[PDB]
Amino acid sequence: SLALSLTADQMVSALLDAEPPILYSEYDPTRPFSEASMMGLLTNLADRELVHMINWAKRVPGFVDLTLHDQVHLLECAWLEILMIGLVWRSMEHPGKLLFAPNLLLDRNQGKEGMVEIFDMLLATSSRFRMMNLQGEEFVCLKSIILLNSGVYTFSTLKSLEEKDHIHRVLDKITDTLIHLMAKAGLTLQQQHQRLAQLLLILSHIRHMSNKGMEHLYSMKCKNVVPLSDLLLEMLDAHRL
Amino acid sequence: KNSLALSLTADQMVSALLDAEPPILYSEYDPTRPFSEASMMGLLTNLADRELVHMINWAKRVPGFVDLTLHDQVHLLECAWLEILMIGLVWRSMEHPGKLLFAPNLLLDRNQGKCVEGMVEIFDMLLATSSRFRMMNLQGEEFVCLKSIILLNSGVYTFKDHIHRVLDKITDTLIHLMAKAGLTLQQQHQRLAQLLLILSHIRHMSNKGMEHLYSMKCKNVVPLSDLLLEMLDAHR
Amino acid sequence: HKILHRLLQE
Amino acid sequence: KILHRLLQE
Ligand SMILES: Oc1ccc(C(c2ccc(O)cc2)C(Cl)(Cl)Cl)cc1
Ligand SMILES: Oc1ccc(C(c2ccc(O)cc2)C(Cl)(Cl)Cl)cc1
Repeated sequence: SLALSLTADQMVSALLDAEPPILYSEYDPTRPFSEASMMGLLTNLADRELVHMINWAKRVPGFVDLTLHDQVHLLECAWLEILMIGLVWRSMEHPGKLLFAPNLLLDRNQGKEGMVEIFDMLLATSSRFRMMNLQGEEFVCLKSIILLNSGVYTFSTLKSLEEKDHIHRVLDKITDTLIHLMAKAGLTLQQQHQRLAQLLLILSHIRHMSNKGMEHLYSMKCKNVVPLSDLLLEMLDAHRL
Repeated sequence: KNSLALSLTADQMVSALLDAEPPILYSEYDPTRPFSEASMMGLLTNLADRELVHMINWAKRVPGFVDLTLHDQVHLLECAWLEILMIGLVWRSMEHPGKLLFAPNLLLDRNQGKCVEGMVEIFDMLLATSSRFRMMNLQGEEFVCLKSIILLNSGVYTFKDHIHRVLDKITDTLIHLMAKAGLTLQQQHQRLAQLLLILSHIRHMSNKGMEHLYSMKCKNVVPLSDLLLEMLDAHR
Repeated sequence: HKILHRLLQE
Repeated sequence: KILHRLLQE
C-alpha cells in the first residue's frame, strides 16, 4: 500500500492534485424557470459532477486498495455528502448564497419546494466554514474522510473485516495530516485538538443534510415531474428509501 | 451572562457528567419474548417514553445547558433525542456482542428485528456501532462526554458562541481523559477523531430510525405517547 | 404548548 | 450497474 507510506505533506499534495473541476450549469438568466426546471438544472449538474467524483475517488490514497464491491459501497453511501460539502466549500465566500456553479449563484428565495429547508442547512454550514476560516488543505482532508468513513460501518467473513481495517488506517493518516496542517498554522496543542473536533463535528451535520436530501430526491422521483438521470436513480436506490 | 460551565476543571466536568447519568430502566416483566410487531414496538415505545423523561432531566444537568434560553433547550433536545437514546443503547449493549440490551430484561438480537418491517436494518447498524465501541474499549467517562457532545452539537447549526465554547470544553475534557489514560500525543488525536467520526454514524442511524418511527405512526398500530409524538413531529 | 416545554421547566 | 462500470474504466 502506497497510501499508508505517505507523509502529511505528500498526502495534502496528493489530495489537492486530485481535486475535480468546477463545472458549469445550463442556467440562463434571461430564461424563465419553474421549480421543476430549476431542479432539472441542479439534477443535470449533479449527474455530471458524479462522473468526476468517481474518478476523483480513485485518486484518494487507499481507495483503490479496496475491492470493487467495497468501492461501490463507499460511493453509494457518501455521494450526496461529497457533493454537498463541495457545494458548501464553493459557496464559502458568498454569504447568503449557494454557488452551485460559477454561472448559478442562488439565494434561499430560489428554493421555491421542500428543498428550501436543505438550502438553509447548506447556507448555515457555509456560514460555519466562514466562522472557522476553513482552509483548502483542511477541506480536501474532510472530503476524503467522508468518502472513507460514511459507509465503513454498513458493509460477511473475518477476512472481509481486513478491508475495514485498512480504511481505519488511512483515516488515521488523514487525521495526522489535519493535525500537521494546524501545527504548521501556529496553533497551540489545545487549539489543534479543539479545531480537529470542530471540523469533525461538521461531518455529523453533513450526514444529516445528505439524509434529508436523499428523502427529498426520493419524493421527486415519485412525483415524476423532474427527470432524474440514470446514474442518480441507481445511487438513490442504493439507499432504499 | 457568563456560564459556570466554562470555569469547571476537566475533573469537575467529568464528575458532573457522571453524576448526571440517568438510570437503566426495565421493560415489562412478562416472559413472552416479543415476536409480534405490535408487542415488539409496544415494549420499545413504552421504554423510550420513560427514558425520554429521564433524558430531559439529564440534559438540565449537563453543564452549560440551562444557561441557554428555554427555546434553545427545546431545539437541541428535539434534534438530538433519538441519537441520545441510541448511543445509550449502544453503550449498554457493549459487553453483549450480537445483542441489543434495551433493558436488563429485554435483550434482543437481529432475528427479532426481522419481525418488524424495516427494523432489521436499524438493529444491524446499532449492533455494528456496539462492536466498534467494544473494539475501541470505550470508557464510561468518554461515553458521557460523547453523549453531551451530541446534545449540544446536533442542533447547533439549525439556529452559538456559548454552545461552541462548551463543546470546546468537552473536547478538552476528552483529551484530558485520554492523557490520564496514558495515551501518547498521536494516540490522543487519533482516538479523538475515531470517536467523533462515530457520531456521524449515530446521526445516520437516528435519521433512519426517525423514518421508521414516522411509518409506525402512520400505520397507527402502536399507540404513541403525546410526548413521543411531539418529539417525532419536530423532525417534519 | 409543547409537553417538552413543561418538562424542561418542571 | 453504472457506478460499478465507471469504477472499472
Ligand atoms: O453540487 C451539487 C449539485 C446538486 C446538489 C443537490 C442535488 C442533487 C441531486 C439532484 O438531482 C438535485 C439536486 C441539491 Cl438537492 Cl443540494 Cl440542489 C448538491 C450539490
Ligand atoms: O433505549 C432505546 C429505546 C428505544 C429505541 C428505539 C425506539 C424509539 C422510539 C420508539 O417508539 C420505539 C423504538 C428503536 Cl427505533 Cl432503536 Cl426500537 C432506541 C433506544
